[PDB]
Amino acid sequence: RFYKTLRAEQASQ
Amino acid sequence: GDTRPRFLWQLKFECHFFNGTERVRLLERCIYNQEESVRFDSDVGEYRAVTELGRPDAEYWNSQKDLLEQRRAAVDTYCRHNYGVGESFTVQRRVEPKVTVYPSKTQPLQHHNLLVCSVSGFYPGSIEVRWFRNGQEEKAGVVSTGLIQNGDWTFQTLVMLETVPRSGEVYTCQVEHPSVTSPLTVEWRA
Amino acid sequence: LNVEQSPQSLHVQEGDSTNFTCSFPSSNFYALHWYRWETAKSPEALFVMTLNGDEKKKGRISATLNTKEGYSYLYIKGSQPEDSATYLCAFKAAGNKLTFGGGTRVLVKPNIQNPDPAVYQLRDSKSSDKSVCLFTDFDSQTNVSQSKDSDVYITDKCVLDMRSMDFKSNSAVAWSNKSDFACANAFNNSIIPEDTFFPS
Amino acid sequence: EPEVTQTPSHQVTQMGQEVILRCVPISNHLYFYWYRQILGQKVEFLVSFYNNEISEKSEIFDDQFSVERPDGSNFTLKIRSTKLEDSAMYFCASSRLAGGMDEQFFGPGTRLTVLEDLKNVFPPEVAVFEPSEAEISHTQKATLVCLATGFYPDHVELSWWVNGKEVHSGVCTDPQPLKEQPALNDSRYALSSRLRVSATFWQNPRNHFRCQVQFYGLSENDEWTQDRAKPVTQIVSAEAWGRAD
Amino acid sequence: EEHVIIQAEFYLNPDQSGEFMFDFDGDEIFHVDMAKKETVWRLEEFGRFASFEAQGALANIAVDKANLEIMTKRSNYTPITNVPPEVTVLTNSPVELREPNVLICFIDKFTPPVVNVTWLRNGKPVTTGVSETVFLPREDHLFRKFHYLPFLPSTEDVYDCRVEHWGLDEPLLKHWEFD
Ligand SMILES: *[C@@H]1O[C@H](CO)[C@@H](O)[C@H](O)[C@H]1NC(C)=O
Repeated sequence: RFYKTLRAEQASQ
Repeated sequence: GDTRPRFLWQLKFECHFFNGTERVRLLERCIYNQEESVRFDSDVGEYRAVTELGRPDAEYWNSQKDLLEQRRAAVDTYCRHNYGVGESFTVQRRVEPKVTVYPSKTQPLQHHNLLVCSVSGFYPGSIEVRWFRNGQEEKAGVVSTGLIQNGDWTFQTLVMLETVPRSGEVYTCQVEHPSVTSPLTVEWRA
Repeated sequence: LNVEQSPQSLHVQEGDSTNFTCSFPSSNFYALHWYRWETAKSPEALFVMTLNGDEKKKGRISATLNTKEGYSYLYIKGSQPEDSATYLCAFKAAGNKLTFGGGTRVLVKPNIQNPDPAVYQLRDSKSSDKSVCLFTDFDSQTNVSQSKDSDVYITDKCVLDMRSMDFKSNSAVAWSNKSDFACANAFNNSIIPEDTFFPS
Repeated sequence: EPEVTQTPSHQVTQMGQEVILRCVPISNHLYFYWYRQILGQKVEFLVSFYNNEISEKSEIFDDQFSVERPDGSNFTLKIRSTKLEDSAMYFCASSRLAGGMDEQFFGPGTRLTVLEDLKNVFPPEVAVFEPSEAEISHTQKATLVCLATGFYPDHVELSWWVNGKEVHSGVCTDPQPLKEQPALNDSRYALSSRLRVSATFWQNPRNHFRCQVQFYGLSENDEWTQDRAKPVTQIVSAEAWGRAD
Repeated sequence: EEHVIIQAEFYLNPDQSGEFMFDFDGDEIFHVDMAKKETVWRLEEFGRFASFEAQGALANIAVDKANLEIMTKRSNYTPITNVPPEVTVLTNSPVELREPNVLICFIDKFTPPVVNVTWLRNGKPVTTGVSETVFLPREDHLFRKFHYLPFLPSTEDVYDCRVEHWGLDEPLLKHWEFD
């Protein structure tokens, strides 16, 4: 079983 | 040293578990130069600005319905999943402590002496340390250093008892930990 | 790392329901994508499945997901000829890269109301001596087989939709360099219906 | 309505040469991709790109390929020295979010054909076949048949033009062309198309019918030493007017 | 009954340093070596019972790098206020002569996550057996770090732990000796 990464999102430009 | 100025960005995904996977709360945290700017709280349901700096980010991230529905379901797809992956070696981790009783300084009988009980290399941190004089518990004159996290999935604590030892006295340290079914006992004779 | 789809090609009658499987890894699941890829067009995303057991609907197309077993089922309720496309599935892990399957090439056979099979002769716009044979208006049940000889060329059945007057026609083209080739013996290699009309 | 665009539709290159495949990914997208599909093979990943850097790449990549982001519009894939095996449909994709949880928008594709020698390249010979008089009376409809023959490789875009405007209704072209010599490996192809109109429409002599075929061949910079005409990227057509009889 | 799992990430400029790690109740489950592009399990046992795709972390760091540039400009280039550490030196278990033990150096309550740590046996730097944790998270958004030194206790030998941080003018030196 794999540990999952909560994917980061880019900030407002 | 290095006079150059620094700029720090910290990201944190907190998975709060209450009675296992019964109640779960996700906390997506954005931190710039130790100050938290914006956060996602699963209880809230959308991105919310902590400080003024995080205001354009809470606005933009709430506009993206995909990311928002993705994040709401994350309590199951990410939190509850990662719990199950580790459970056997993380939640259910049991490491038996090494208990040792020794006096602070070799002192003669009828004179003031401090006894030390050292509980070391145990997991989890929940531990119950009790002192006994001659079968009955001694609640008074007890001093604890507190729980120390070693950083290698082990803990340590030192519990002390202020004593005036006498001939017949046989002091004993009782340690209650989930790794053992019956309490651990190490005795010291005066 | 490995995604499989079965079958590679699938033929289904107009109005009939159709389903196709997609097998992907049972671990490290992030997302499962479904793409509709029409001939000469760009593959367009139908579904991006992220939650296990969650069913998604996009018109007559439904999709189910089983992350634990590593399978996904796409369903086309009462399939229309416009659905004739290659349906690809892709598995997304922690990254952004997609691992594609073989893809199920769906061909929706049209319902031919009132079939009138016939073989017609076409004259070239520039030359009178140059001609072409056309087997048309036959129902979806009739198949067009290839030519035995290397000098005679026969194309496969092609569906044309006259959007205006609401009409669908099946057609096949045949031509040969050698003049000892005629319409009556052009499509004879295929199982031609008894009602097939021949002029003069 | 925004789309990932790719130019050209098809491309011919001699073995050993350097090929630059151009793509215009959606303006506001954070991730750009390159995928390829060899005939009778799966769509394989090549490279993913985010914030002027390669995110993920293939084992085959780096040794054989490179990517460049020059302007704030174009994104390009470069094939160092073209191999016979590099002949595939090249897809350029792009996704909006940096978290990858979103769909990937695919380009139309660029069919690259790598040949040992460009001497086998041939443009098509377009011809329009007028409908049968037997069809006009029997069905009360008229089928026009176009024919593009003797072309190599399968770099053909057929289109029907009625009264100077492109038509799609009652139009059907073969998805796959047939080989003129099925025994040969470098055999020339033949493709047929159909255009069905009302009998009264074909009978009007004012109505114009033209079959346009766009071929993707050689360029003016490519060396041509043969006696025959240069098989350059050209449009070959055939026309026919309405016949009243 | 109450447990917390934290996916803690950071990116720091102009140092161009980034770290990704998972934390179960204060203890590091694993981290990602950015240079090697590999998952590094805190206890080798974890690697036998679980797996992790390093790319997920690499993708997140790329975003953190971009997000940092955006926030740096947004704050009108406001730098981080230096917070000096609280160094504490202790042992794995009670000290006993000629019995192998481990000296623990606990660098705590600091920011930014940049520190120069040196173990010193009798004034001379020591490297044999030395191990260390990554920059561990704190509820106040500061950092925790652990430095380890396996050793054999002797009355003659004396140990120290020199810790350099921009928050403090002179390096913190925490001594240790047998009594
Ligand atoms: C660590 O040491 C290097 C080399 O002496 C120095 O450039 C840097 O400023 C030091 N960093 C800290 C945090 O003291």
